[PDB]
Amino acid sequence: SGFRKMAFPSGKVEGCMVQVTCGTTTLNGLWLDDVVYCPRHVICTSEDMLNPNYEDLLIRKSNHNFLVQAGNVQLRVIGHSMQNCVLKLKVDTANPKTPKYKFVRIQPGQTFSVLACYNGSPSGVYQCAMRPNFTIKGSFLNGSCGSVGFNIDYDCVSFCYMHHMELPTGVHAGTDLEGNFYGPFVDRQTAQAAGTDTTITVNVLAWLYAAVINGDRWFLNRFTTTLNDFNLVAMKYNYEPLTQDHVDILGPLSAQTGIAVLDMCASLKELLQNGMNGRTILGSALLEDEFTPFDVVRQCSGVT
Amino acid sequence: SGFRKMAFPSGKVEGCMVQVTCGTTTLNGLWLDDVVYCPRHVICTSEDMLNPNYEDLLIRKSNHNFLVQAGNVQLRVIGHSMQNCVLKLKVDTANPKTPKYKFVRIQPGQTFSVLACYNGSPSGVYQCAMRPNFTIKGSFLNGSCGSVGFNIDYDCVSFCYMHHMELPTGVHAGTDLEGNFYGPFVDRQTAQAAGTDTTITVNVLAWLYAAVINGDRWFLNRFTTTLNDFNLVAMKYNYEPLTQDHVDILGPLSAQTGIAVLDMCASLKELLQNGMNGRTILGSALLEDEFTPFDVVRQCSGVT
Ligand SMILES: O=C(Nc1ccccc1NS(=O)(=O)c1ccc(F)cc1)[C@@H](O)c1cccnc1
Ligand SMILES: O=C(Nc1ccccc1NS(=O)(=O)c1ccc(F)cc1)[C@@H](O)c1cccnc1
Ligand SMILES: [Cl-]
Ligand SMILES: [Cl-]
Repeated sequence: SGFRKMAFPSGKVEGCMVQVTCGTTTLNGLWLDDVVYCPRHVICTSEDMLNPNYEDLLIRKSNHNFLVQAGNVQLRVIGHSMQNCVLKLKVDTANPKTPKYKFVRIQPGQTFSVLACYNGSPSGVYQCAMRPNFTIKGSFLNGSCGSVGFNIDYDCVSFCYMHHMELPTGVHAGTDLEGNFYGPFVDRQTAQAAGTDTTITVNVLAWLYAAVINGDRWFLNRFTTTLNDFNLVAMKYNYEPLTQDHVDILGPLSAQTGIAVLDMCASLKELLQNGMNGRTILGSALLEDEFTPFDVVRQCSGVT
Repeated sequence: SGFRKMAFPSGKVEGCMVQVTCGTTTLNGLWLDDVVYCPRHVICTSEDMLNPNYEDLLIRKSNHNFLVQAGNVQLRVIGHSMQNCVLKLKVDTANPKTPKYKFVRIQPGQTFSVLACYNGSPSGVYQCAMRPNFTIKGSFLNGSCGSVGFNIDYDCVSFCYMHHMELPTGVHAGTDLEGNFYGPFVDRQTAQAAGTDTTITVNVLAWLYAAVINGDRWFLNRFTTTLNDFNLVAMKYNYEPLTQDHVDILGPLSAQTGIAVLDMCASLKELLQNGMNGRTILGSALLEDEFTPFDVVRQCSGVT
């Protein structure tokens, strides 16, 4: 028993973290095979960030201007290119620590682990969710750009996120490993604001299932509801609309607990309408939405 | 910016996780040099756990009865011994992945990362605090015993905890790496209950400092207080008594924010006496105490 915001073991990703320097800008890069992936704003100074024309800026740069360092050893850059908002530095040595990997573009509501890095060195690992507004609520400082988000399927690392920027509002924006930003964000020093941060309803429900599995069932009531009625309540509280796909995905949790999804929805509806009244669920005084139904099942079954 | 319950990168500890089987009991072991450390209840069946005489139980066991497996390779056990509540299995091969390590017995209130494991395979990593009642609020299932807690100082892993048991109340008990349990817990299937779970006041204060650093200062008031007056309030709310040592340890945080410790204490006093009134601090609706002043400083400065 017990329920924690649990990140994947980060060792396979630590083996890929390198330091990339271009001019006076130092950030993190991901070394997989003979390619180092990093944010393209490595070629900019804080002056260039106001309005950067990256194609023109990249042209004033050559292979020898990109300093890649894996630990204390210097990598030889034999090629460079811009794929959307990431630079791909071809090095002459394949990473001996490259794990089985994939680049996947995750959907909003899905979760992933972040290995926060500075100067190509890992400092910490935490669990995150891609918000419905395509931002993440991470912990990133200056020098953290190039820190990656990932998932692990037994021995295959699915790289899903690369850190690029913090918005003036304190939330984080970044790209997938092909350089495409999640959301409408651009890698420019300009006024950019995130949309409404809605709550991932299916995840809150999965976490109510985890709470019940873990002995916390004070919030369970004698009522039920319908998808349309529950969604009328969800809409008002800025919660994501719950679909039949979400009900289906909650099936394994519903089966293990013996609680129908619409019954759990009625409990959620009363928690929204009445609050927690000073009580906690899984040691939390608010409704947690950064655990997918897959995360709950994995944690409550010991998936290694 | 951003503030997360951030665990240490777990790679150095993944390289040490092995599977230990004795009879039909399978748990995790820590392989450092030519020694595998694991909980001694590996020699018990669920029948023995009612009242185990471990010396007598260990005597009916020989080196060949301890099956150690590092990944898919079998380790040869050439010696075995009982140190308090841990078995130390001498193997014929030193772990090539042994990092610089120490065994440290942490103090209540201090934090550490746990690499939860099943069958010698890591499944997740999360941050924890040793509660003032010597329990931990972890996420551990059957098969997780032998999962370790650690801290990292640049390249040295300080192993501080080994998981042994879950109490009937859902919290977790375990030992340091010398086999000594934290608290009054014994490795026996008997009625054991934890004491009062008090709140780590210095950690709540460090987290209020992190909140302020990260732009959240709604809770900051025009009042101050004294150590004795603040402690009168802390006592009633089952908060740990705040000492001058705690004030000193909060010095670096107090200096960076320009907020005196006793001023932060007065804000804490009003948060205890009045509640959060539906507001959040660092996305949390309760006072977080699982971040030491060192954790806040490290996270807010990027210690790798
Ligand atoms: O976004 C950051 N800073 C920042 C905050 C707010 C406005 C502007 C900047 N920096 S900037 O204009 O140079 C820039 C813009 C877009 C981009 F993709 C990278 C850099 C960046 O230094 C950072 C720090 C902390 C955690 N993550 C990222
Ligand atoms: O403590 C556990 N189970 C349990 C729960 C409650 C009462 C008894 C037992 N198990 S027992 O009597 O066999 C035992 C007792 C002491 C001990 F150190 C190891 C095993 C153990 O299987 C476990 C599971 C889940 C997460 N951590 C540990
Ligand atoms: Cl820059
Ligand atoms: Cl057992």
